[PDB]
Amino acid sequence: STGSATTTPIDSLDDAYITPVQIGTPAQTLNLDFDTGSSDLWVFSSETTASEVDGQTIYTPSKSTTAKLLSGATWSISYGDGSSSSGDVYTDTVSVGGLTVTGQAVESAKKVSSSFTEDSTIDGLLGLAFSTLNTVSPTQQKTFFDNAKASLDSPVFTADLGYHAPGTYNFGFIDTTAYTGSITYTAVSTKQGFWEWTSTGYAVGSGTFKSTSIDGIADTGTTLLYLPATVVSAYWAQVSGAKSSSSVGGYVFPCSATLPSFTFGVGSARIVIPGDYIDFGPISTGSSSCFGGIQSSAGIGINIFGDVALKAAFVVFNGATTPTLGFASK
Ligand SMILES: c1cc(CNc2ccc3c(c2)OCCO3)ccn1
Ligand SMILES: Cc1cc(C(=O)Nc2ccncc2)c(C)o1
Ligand SMILES: CNCc1ccc(Oc2cccnc2)o1
Repeated sequence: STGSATTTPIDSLDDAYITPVQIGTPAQTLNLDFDTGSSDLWVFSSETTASEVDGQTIYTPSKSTTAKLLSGATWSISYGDGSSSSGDVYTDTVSVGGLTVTGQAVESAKKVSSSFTEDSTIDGLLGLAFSTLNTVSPTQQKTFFDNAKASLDSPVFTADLGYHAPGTYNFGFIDTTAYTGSITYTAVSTKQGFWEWTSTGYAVGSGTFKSTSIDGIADTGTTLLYLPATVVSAYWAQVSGAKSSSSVGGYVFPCSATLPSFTFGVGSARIVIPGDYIDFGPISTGSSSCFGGIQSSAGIGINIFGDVALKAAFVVFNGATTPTLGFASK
């Protein structure tokens, strides 16, 4: 089997991407944030505290003839940015782009933090990291990909995120029309539960490539590119007026600037992020200071190849017996 679904930016800055997902019988379609950095499929629901729902579409398990309470199971998750959610668990039929899993754990939110309530466009998350990170207790649950894998034509999914435009998540096949050149595959460590790999270096604009190993994770659920402070300083030093602002929480730059590109290495291959992908617009409405899309990972504890990086590439998440990651230009 295969599946193919379009993923769409939630706003004009590509702050996150939503993909329609069918849950239950008859189908209830919710727009979920596919997150290769976490491993829980959770949704706003008829159980979510009413004051914490503000425009989201909710899953109502009592209206699904295939929903079953997973008795005694609870979940609770906190993401790197301070947001969080928690609740109980159902199993139900879940379909993405024509690919169906029966008995998928659908984690129903009883509580969500304020930034989830504030994102009316995001009805929940669909985790695509390794199932060892799933938070369901006392019986840990598998991701949608993990459950689908044996039925797929090939044990893979691909992320093809757009810049200011829709893109695609495919399951079970590699669309050879969606990228240019060849796909370069690179080793993955699953020891922390992430799609963790080592980039071979970077360049800023037209500058010479610096060969240096940068461990990090491929994370579709993180907006920005978070890299070591040395790398980030070298980037922003090429932008007149750019500075790290403690009050804003990162590097800012004059909105009048045209930004240089940023290249990262994948083996001997190179992925080029155009400068415009690094512009996250005014720090507050009407400001002429703009927020940078490359930020320091110092204090995160891990480097994160988030949407800013991934949307410059066609990315293969290869879930073969030994997982690997593939990157192609597009
Ligand atoms: C990246 C972007 C966002 C939301 N967008 C956004 C845009 C500009 C900003 C911002 C946030 O926060 C800092 C000030 O400037 C949230 C998380 N990562
Ligand atoms: C500003 C913001 C970020 C998030 C958010 O969900 N973070 C996030 C970060 C990493 N992985 C998954 C999710 C929210 C609700 O608001
Ligand atoms: C959470 N409300 C503020 C807001 C609007 C857009 C964004 O940015 C997001 C949202 C979700 C995930 N990652 C980044 O934050």
